Amino acid sequence: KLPPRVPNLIPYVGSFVSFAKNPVQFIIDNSKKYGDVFTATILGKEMTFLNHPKILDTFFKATDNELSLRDVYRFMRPVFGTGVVYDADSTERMMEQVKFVSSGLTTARFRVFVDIFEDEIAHKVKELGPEGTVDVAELMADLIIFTASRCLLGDEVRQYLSEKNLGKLYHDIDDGISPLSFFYPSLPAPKRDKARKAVGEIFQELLDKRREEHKKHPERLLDESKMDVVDHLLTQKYKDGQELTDVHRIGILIAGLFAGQHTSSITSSWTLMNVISNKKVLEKVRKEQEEIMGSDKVLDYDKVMKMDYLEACMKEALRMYPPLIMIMRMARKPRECEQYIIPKGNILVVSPSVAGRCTDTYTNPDVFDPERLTERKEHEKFKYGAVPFGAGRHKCIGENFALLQVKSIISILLRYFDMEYIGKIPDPSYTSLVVGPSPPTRMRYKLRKQ
Ligand SMILES: CC[C@@H]([C@H](C)O)n1ncn(-c2ccc(N3CCN(c4ccc(OC[C@@H]5CO[C@@](Cn6cncn6)(c6ccc(F)cc6F)C5)cc4)CC3)cc2)c1=O
Ligand code: HEM
Ligand SMILES: [Ca+2]
Ligand SMILES: [Ca+2]
Repeated sequence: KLPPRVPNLIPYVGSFVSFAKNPVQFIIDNSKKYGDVFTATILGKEMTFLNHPKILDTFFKATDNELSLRDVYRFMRPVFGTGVVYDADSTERMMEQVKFVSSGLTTARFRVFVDIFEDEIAHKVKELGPEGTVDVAELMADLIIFTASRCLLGDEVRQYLSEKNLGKLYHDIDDGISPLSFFYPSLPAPKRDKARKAVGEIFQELLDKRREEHKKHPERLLDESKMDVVDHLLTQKYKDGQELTDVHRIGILIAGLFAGQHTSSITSSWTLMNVISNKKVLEKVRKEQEEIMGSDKVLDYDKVMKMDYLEACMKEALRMYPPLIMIMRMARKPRECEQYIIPKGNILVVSPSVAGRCTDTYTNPDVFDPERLTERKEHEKFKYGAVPFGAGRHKCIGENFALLQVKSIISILLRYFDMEYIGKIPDPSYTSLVVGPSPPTRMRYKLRKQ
């Protein structure tokens, strides 16, 4: 029959209050009370939490006409744009648009991306000086504004960042997104909308300029190392032959940038903080760096590909502090889950955060221990033991780019600086759509070469 329910505090509002304090502890506590599968009413939505790795196969492999992503993420429409990704006309159109972004994330582009990271960090160290203190979360966000933008859109974007305040516009859009919008997609957000329109105008101009650059220098279209997402959007069509609109191209780029920034800056923050705060982990990370770097003075792709221990450190931060804490779908048909049937219209929920603290999978889950993955392989105990990037048909298409960006940034920063974190590693703050550490996140730095 139906899964057990979390008793409602009030009708309609349901369990919103305990939920919004800490959605992760809400799921944990209620798992303990009600088991692997339970339902809560939350601001009018029937939400059915799936809380053990064991049962997740049917969730991750269902077709979009059974478990719809578009029904639950459509709320992002005022950020991304009408007709884009989860507001696309169909599952099919969404998948095609996602492929246009994946199409600028090639090996050839990754070799160039390393150079971009080196270049932006070198600019940034001029601000930072020989020593100081800096907020970790801000530093990473600031770096990734410039790196993600240039990686996805090309170098032509940088003059807008440097001269037309584009980075402030991003913040205006992105602080304009409340997680509450998931329940109330029509919440007014006029500052967000003003900024989104401004970025729209700038990106329209970037498209217009690229078009005539394609005329002046069509060889660009033949060089895989110089082809970016803007180039692919300007020269591709849907499979059925329908051309894209410039409004669709703008929205895809904004969606791509949004994806390319927040989850990465947050992950590089939690990763760096935990690395520099743990003497044994820092030793190993630096020993690995010194071996891979050898006599060379700058990074390249092949070097990053060898940073296995640093990668493990990132995965361990992803276990502990996954930035997307809830993966959702709407049930378009009733769904069997173990002994239960989950009603049509219910929203099924999987939490990477809950999974990462599951003590059936992880021993001492509150401890940052990259060796739990590299030596003890604790993630491998279940097919869905670790799902920070999703799984199945909708698994993150950005995973390798995020790995590259975060490993590269943390590698280059280490090369430049000794760094120590000030204070206790914070708790996550659940006030934002993409979850990051509670501010402030400060560290001291000092340059390693006079
Ligand atoms: C602050 C007021 C406060 C008051 C005081 O209570 N409050 N306090 C607490 N709560 C509260 C807390 C939690 C919630 N829930 C938490 C879960 N939320 C949620 C839903 C969907 C999300 O999906 C984002 C999609 C998936 O993938 C992305 C991202 N991405 C993928 N890779 C890289 N980036 C993506 C994909 C493709 C693209 F191309 C682009 C993209 F971006 C976008 C993320 C999060 C909603 C419900 C609700 C309310 C409050 O309301
Ligand atoms: C550490 C960084 C990141 C994490 C933790 C992350 C996590 C996720 C997760 C969980 C999903 C699955 C959402 C769902 O099934 O409901 C996802 C989907 C996606 N991510 Fe990421 N992501 C990261 C970086 C990126 C980057 C860099 C990009 C692009 C440049 C990107 C683009 C996407 C896209 C386009 C999807 C949609 C796939 C689909 O619906 O078919 N992500 N990511
Ligand atoms: Ca409650
Ligand atoms: Ca779960």
